[PDB]
Amino acid sequence: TIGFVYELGHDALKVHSRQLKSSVVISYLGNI
Amino acid sequence: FITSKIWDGALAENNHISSIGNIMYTNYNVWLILASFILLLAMVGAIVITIKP
Repeated sequence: TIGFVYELGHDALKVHSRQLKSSVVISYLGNI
Repeated sequence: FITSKIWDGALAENNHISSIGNIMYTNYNVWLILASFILLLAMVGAIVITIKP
């Protein structure tokens, strides 16, 4: 059963084969 | 080749699968454990060398 857990945990059958946080935030500071 | 019957030996015959089952988990279960670890090595090994991690 542990070897089957290894099979499932690593997904050698590609269980997850098929599959809007933005890295940019902008801040306004105003006039110099 | 000559063959005859026995009666005390034929009280409750086991099929060959039964006779194997009577000893392979009890008297010789070290072999079964050894085989299990060999099967476990094969599954982990064959997987590790073939599939993209």
